[PDB]
Amino acid sequence: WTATSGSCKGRCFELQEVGPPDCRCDNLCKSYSSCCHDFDELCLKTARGWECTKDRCGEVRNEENACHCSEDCLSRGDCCTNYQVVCKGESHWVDDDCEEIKVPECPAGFVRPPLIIFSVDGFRASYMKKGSKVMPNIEKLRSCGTHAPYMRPVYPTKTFPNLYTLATGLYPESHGIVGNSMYDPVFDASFHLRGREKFNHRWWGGQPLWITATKQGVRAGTFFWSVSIPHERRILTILQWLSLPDNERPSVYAFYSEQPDFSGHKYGPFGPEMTNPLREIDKTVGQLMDGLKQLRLHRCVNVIFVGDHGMEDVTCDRTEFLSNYLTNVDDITLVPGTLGRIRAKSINNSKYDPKTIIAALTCKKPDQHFKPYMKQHLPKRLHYANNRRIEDIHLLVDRRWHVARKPLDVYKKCFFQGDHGFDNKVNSMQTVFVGYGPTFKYRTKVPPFENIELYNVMCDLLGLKPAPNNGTHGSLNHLLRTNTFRPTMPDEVSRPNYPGIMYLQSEFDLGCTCDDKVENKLEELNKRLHTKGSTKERHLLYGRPAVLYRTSYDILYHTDFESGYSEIFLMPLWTSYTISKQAEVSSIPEHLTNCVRPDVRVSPGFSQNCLAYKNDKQMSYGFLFPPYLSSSPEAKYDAFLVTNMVPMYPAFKRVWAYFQRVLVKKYASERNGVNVISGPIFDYNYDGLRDTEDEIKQYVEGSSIPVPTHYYSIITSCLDFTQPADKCDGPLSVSSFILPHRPDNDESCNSSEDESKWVEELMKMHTARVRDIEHLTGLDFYRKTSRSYSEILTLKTYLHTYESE
Ligand SMILES: *[C@@H]1O[C@H](CO)[C@@H](O[C@@H]2O[C@H](CO)[C@@H](O[C@@H]3O[C@H](CO[C@H]4O[C@H](CO)[C@@H](O)[C@H](O[C@H]5O[C@H](CO)[C@@H](O)[C@H](O)[C@@H]5O[C@H]5O[C@H](CO)[C@@H](O)[C@H](O)[C@@H]5O)[C@@H]4O)[C@@H](O)[C@H](O[C@H]4O[C@H](CO)[C@@H](O)[C@H](O)[C@@H]4O[C@H]4O[C@H](CO)[C@@H](O)[C@H](O)[C@@H]4O)[C@@H]3O)[C@H](O)[C@H]2NC(C)=O)[C@H](O)[C@H]1NC(C)=O
Ligand SMILES: Cn1c(=O)n(Cc2ccc(F)cc2)c2cnc(Cl)nc21
Ligand SMILES: [Ca+2]
Ligand SMILES: [Cl-]
Ligand SMILES: [K+]
Ligand code: NA
Ligand SMILES: [Zn+2]
Repeated sequence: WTATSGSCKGRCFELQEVGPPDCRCDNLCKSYSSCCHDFDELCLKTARGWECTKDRCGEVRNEENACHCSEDCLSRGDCCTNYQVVCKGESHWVDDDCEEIKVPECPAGFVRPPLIIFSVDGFRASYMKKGSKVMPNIEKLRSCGTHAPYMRPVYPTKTFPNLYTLATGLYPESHGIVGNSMYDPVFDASFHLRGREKFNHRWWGGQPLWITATKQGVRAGTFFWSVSIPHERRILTILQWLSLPDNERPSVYAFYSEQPDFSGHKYGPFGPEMTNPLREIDKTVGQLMDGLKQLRLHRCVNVIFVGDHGMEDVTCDRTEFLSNYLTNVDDITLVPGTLGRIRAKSINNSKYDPKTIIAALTCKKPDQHFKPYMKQHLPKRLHYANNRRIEDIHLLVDRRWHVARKPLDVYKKCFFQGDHGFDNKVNSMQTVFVGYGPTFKYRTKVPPFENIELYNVMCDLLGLKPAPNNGTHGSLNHLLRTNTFRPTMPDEVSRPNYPGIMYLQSEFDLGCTCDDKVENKLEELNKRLHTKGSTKERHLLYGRPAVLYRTSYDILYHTDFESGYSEIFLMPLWTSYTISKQAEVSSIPEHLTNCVRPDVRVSPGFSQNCLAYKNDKQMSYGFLFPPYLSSSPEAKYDAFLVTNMVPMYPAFKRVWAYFQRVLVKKYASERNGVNVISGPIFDYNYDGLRDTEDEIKQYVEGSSIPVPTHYYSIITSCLDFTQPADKCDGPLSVSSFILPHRPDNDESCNSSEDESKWVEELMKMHTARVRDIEHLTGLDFYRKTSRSYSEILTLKTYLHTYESE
C-alpha cells in the first residue's frame, strides 16, 4: 500500500527515498508503482521539448516547460542543454579542439572532481570503429581521453551480472547475481527480470559503489532509472543535482541507456537499423557534455563511458533442443538461451541422476553447439561455481546459438536477431571503456582489461577505500594521471629450507626402481655446484615465488630446473625451468621408462612412494620438469627424482605429455625461449582459493599423496622477442593455463584422434591469468624483476584469449 495522495511539489527527483506508505518522488518510484499523484505533472514536464530555439532566447520563465531558455536558467540550473549555444553564441563541446586537462578546473565549493558513469547496454567493442562516423561526441571522448580497444565482461555476459560486477568489483559467484534469471534453494525464491522479487536486497551481495561512497561520507546520485523516464530527463536531472549547494550535492552519478541492446536483439549487432540508436546515444552524450560546459564543469568532471557486454547474431533457427538428447526431458528444469543451467524439476524425484543427464548430453551429435559440464569442471577463468544459485549442471553454448528444452519453448513464449550471454572471451561479447577528465590520462591507449578492475579505480577517483573485491588494486594505475594506488608486495609467510644430502639410498623403501647404476673429478665438482644452485639464475628468472601461507617446504636445485617442494603435500608447489630457442627435445630412453629415484635431500617420510601408484589401479604419475627437455643424458636422471613426480590419471597424461614433449619447445621456438613455472592446484570446494589439507577429497589409494584437481603452467618470455627470455631488458609477455586433472577426456570430443588434433584446443579453453593461479596456490610470482610493481600487477591480470583481432 502507498498513500499516493501526498505531493511531489519541491521534491522532484529527491535523493533520499521515503518508505511506505508515503508516496515517492525519486527516479525509481515508477518501478515500485509508488509515485505521488502529481509526479508526472511536476517532475516529468515535456512541454516545448528538449532544445532552446532562437525565439525562446530570453523568454519569460514558464514553469511548465521541460527545460528553460530564460535569463535566470543558469542560476536556477535548469537550462536546456543547448542554451548557451543557441542564445549566447557558444560552441557545442564536440566542436571544441581537444585540450589537455592537466589539473582540475572546478568552480568554487567543489572539494573533488565529480565522477559521472555513462553506462550503455549491449555496446559491442567494435562499434567504436564501425560506428565512428555517426558518434562524434563519443569519438572525441575516446580520442582525447584514455581508452582501451575493448573491455572484457564477466560470464555470463548478461546485463544484471555485468552492471553489478562494474558496481562491486566482484565476480557474479561472489556478488550473487549469477544470471538475469535465478532460483535460490535456501530462500526457495526465484529472481526474474520482470517482477518484484529482484527488488529484495537479499539477492544483492558485496558492497556497490554508491554504498561505499555513502559510508565514507561521499554523496551519491541514484544509479538506477525507471525505464519510462526519457534519457533527456535523466541528463537534465543529473545537471540539476550538480547545481545543488555544496553540502547537498552528490560527488558520483550514473546514467544508464537501454540502447543499443534493445535494438540489437531485434536487428542483430550490425543490422542497418542499428545506425540510428548509435546516433541517438551520441546525441545524449553531447547533451551531457554541453550541459557540463554551461556549468563550467567540462574540465572538472571525470566521465566514464562504459558498456556491460556486446551482442552476437543469434536466430530462432539456431536452437539446440534437449528433447533431441534426453529421454526424461520432463524431469528437468532448464534455464535456457545463450547458456544452460539444469536442475531436477522435483526434489522428491529420487530417480533424478546428474551422471546420466551429463552422459546423454556429451558429444552425441557431430556438430553439437553446446558442451555440458558439472560446474566445478568449467574453465577456472570463468569463476562460475561457488554459489548455491549456480546449478551443478551447466551448458556452455557456442556463439550464435541457443539451447532450449523443447521446440514449443521457442514458438509458444523468427523474432530476434541478436543475443548475448556467451563465454566472456568471445569477441562479439567484448564491450567498451573510455575515461575522460583531469584524473585520466590525455590521448592514451591502454591494453584491454576486465571489468572487475574498475571498482577499485572508481574508488581511487573518489578518494574512497574499496571494499574487499576481485580486482587487483594497482593493475589499472596506467590509466591515471594522478590518484594512483601504490601497493607494496605481500610479505612472504613461510621461508624455505635448503636441504643438503641427508639420507642414504638404503633408507628408502618406496618400491621404486631405476636402472641408474653407472659410475670423474672433472664432473663431480660440477654436479655438486648444480645441486647448490649454480644454474639457478638461468632457471629462476623472476625470483622465487613467495609462499603466502604457513607451511613446510624445501628449495631443491638441479642443473635444468629449480623447485619448491612441499613436505606437507609430498610434491612441488612450483617447478621452474627455462628452455632456450636452441634447446633440443629428446626421448625417455628405453631402460629409464619406469625409473623413479629417491631424493637423498628429502626424508623417506616426506616422499611419495611407487607402491601406492602400482596398487592404485586408476592413478598413474607424471613429472613437473619434463625428462624430454633434459640438457644432457646425465642431467636427465634428475628429472626422474621422486621429488619431481606428481599424480596423474592416464587420460590426463596424454594431455601433459603432449604439452611437455611438443608444445613447450614450440613456444620456445616462437617466443625466443620461454621460462616455465608448473605445479599442482587443489580446489575441491571450487571456491577459486587454495585448499587446506583437510579439504582434499581424494588421495592416491592407500597413501597420504593428495590428488590435484588441476595442473598450471605459467609461460613467460620477453615482450621484445628479439631478446631471449633469459636476457630480457624490458617488459615481459605471459601466457598461462589451469588444466583440469580429469580421469577421462570426455570434454574433448575429438580425443580418440592424435593429440595434435585436440590438446592445444583444450589448453586454449583453459587459458588463465597469473592472478588466478596465485589465488589457487597461495603463491606470489614475479617478485624480482627490473619492472615497476604496477606493471607487474598488470602482467598478472593479463589473459591470453586466442580470439582473432
Ligand atoms: C573475490 O573477492 C571476494 C571478496 O573479498 C572473496 O570473497 C570473500 O572470501 C572469503 C573466504 O571465502 C569470505 O570470508 C568469509 O566470511 C564469512 C562471513 O561472510 C559474511 O560477511 C561478509 C562481510 O560483510 C559478506 O560479504 C558475506 O557475503 C556473502 O554471503 C551472502 C549470503 O548470506 C551473500 O549475499 C554474498 O553475495 C556473499 O556470498 C558469497 O560468499 C559466501 C561466503 O561468505 C559464499 O558462501 C557464497 O557462495 C558467495 O560466493 C557474508 O554475509 C565468515 O563467516 C567466514 O569464516 C569461516 O571460515 C573461517 C576459516 O578461516 C573460520 O574462522 C570461521 O570459523 C568460519 O567458519 C565457520 O563457518 C563454516 C561455514 O559455515 C563452518 O563449516 C565452520 O565449521 C565454522 O563454523 C569467512 O571468513 C568472504 O565472505 C567473501 N566475501 C564475499 C563478498 O563474497 C572471494 O574469495 C574472491 N574470489 C577469488 C577467486 O579470489
Ligand atoms: C543490475 N544493475 C546495476 O547494478 N545498476 C547500477 C549501475 C551499475 C554499474 C553502472 F556502470 C551503472 C549503473 C543498474 C542500472 N540499471 C539497470 Cl537496468 N540495472 C542495473
Ligand atoms: Ca578451495
Ligand atoms: Cl541467466
Ligand atoms: K596405477
Ligand atoms: Na573424448
Ligand atoms: Zn540484452
